[PDB]
Amino acid sequence: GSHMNPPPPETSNPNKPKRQTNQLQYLLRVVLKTLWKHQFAWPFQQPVDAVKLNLPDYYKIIKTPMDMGTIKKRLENNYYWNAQECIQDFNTMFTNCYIYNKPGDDIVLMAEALEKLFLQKINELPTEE
Ligand SMILES: CC(=O)NCC(=O)NCC#CBr
Repeated sequence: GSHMNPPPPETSNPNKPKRQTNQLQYLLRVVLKTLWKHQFAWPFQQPVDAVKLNLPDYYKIIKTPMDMGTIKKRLENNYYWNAQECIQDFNTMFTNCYIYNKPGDDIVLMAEALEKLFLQKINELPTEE
């Protein structure tokens, strides 16, 4: 895409050690699946195109971009070693939304709804087996 957007986060790297754990399986089959199909998922399903949105300061402010499309691909590609790396990606995504936007903005209300659902799902994350 545009040279004015940054390259998206890595989803593949043969040098990075990888594992499938029951927790990671849960994060794909339950957590991502639940959030991905939510009414409010669409702003989070791909990286922010700051050019298309006319937000030239977006990647001045957000230095750690993350989106659910990247998380989906990481999970599908078995990119992670553990669940905490994936949880951290979700946390980063929500925090970037809250940093860039204002309390009560539509996208923040959407993020808050998804984050509540995320927290409920993580409360049920199984012990690593
Ligand atoms: C995904 C994310 O961080 N959201 C940012 C975003 O698109 N804001 C639009 C405006 C205004 Br105040």
